[PDB]
Amino acid sequence: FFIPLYELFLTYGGIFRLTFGPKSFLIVSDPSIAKHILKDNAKAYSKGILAEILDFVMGKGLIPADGEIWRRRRRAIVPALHQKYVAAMISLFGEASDRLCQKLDAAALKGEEVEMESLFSRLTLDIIGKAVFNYDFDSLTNDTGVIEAVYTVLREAEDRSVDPIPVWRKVATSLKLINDTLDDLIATCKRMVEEEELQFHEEYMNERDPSILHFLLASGDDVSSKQLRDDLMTMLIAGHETSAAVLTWTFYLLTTEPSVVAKLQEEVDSVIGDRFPTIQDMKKLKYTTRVMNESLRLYPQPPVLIRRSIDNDILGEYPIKRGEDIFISVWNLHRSPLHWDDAEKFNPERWPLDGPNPNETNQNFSYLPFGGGPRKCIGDMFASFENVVAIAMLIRRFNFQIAPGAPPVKMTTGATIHTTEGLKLTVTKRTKPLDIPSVPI
Ligand code: HEM
Ligand SMILES: CC1=C(/C=C/C(C)=C/C=C/C(C)=C/C=O)C(C)(C)CCC1
Repeated sequence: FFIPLYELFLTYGGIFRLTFGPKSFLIVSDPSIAKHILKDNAKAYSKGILAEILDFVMGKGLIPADGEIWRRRRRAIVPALHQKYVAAMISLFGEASDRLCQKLDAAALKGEEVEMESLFSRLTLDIIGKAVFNYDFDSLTNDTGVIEAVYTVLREAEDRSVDPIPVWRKVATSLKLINDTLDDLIATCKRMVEEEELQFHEEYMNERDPSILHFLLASGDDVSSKQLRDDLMTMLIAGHETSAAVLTWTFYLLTTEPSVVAKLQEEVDSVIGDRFPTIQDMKKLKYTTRVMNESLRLYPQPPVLIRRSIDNDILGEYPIKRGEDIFISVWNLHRSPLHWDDAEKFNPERWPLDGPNPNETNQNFSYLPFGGGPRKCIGDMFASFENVVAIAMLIRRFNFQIAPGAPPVKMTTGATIHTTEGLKLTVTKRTKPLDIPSVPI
């Protein structure tokens, strides 16, 4: 959908009306206009179509919500992602990534090729399930009805994402299994909170169940079980398929630039060796961060942000009324030749390696990996570190190349940019099994 919008943005500019019959979208590719919609005048907008897409699974979760219900739930959930909790989650990122490395090691020894997209999906599902509501999917190793239920739901969400866009049964069961499973976790976590002796503060975290579900229950907001299930469900959907795509496209991009891989291997060998990364390593893995930054620029998740005007406004210098469906093309902002040198080149050092990490503010909204304004992603640090940990640990241990005769790598976008047929790679060990673990300082 958004691929033709790139050339149309080159011809017709930062804001234009895509009409298809009697319906139309406003297509925004101007960083100034994006900043006006996302941050300066955000009160004039709702999530619009986005809610119609995600409502069946996310209910009253943060992403599709607006108004006071959004404001109250945002204020309750954001404290759960404090620095100590993010620091603890980094251990989880290292454990789960290590379980993936073990699979790649097994395949490497047998000369087997690996389809990385499906594995990255299993890895990021295993991470998000433990981090949010203390569930161990173990989708890296096994398949369960719970796991199959999640993917059924994700397939339906992708269908609802493509449905309102012009081109030029088992769901209800999967929802019931996920919701009942959440109920059991909520129940189990309630007993644990009733029995503990911990005092609640701004950095509250039970070291045995550091999940977001546990923080919320120990805070005592006392909302409905549906509202809590939907908040957890929303974060489960948000934190999963986004990073799965980020890792997939990162490693694809690494196949296209062997000089970046040498630079990345050099950093990871020197900074972490065989270690599980820690919070202190997140600042030290500069080039790894830039590689993630540049991957999210080349392949944003999602490529498009969705709003609907609920009041009069001026976009660029065109007046609009309420009721306009707006699609901010993050893809166009990220690749705009106006605002990027060699915009199609994979170049992690396009931001100075020792300068500030890029965000929507210092890039003046030409770069929105996590959005902007009041609706900005609350998991931006969570996911930023999750992906740095995965990249570093994988690159330390293996060399990846496009597999011979692998299917082509094409984009199939619903809510995230998936590939058409996977990312088939040959994986080769960089360290020998009989080598003593290398711990650098
Ligand atoms: C690479 C990974 C991720 C990317 C690229 C990403 C991207 C985004 C973006 C662009 C938005 C803004 C959407 C909009 O303005 O309509 C958003 C919102 C949100 N994200 Fe993330 N996300 C990621 C991971 C996560 C994780 C790990 C969590 C865990 C809690 C999470 C939870 C949320 C929530 C709850 C919102 C809604 C916030 C609100 O509306 O107040 N996301 N995400
Ligand atoms: C907001 C949001 C999400 C959903 C995005 C959707 C639903 C995108 C649909 C885009 C379309 C219609 C693209 C057409 O080309 C995620 C990924 C669940 C989590 C992160 C933020």
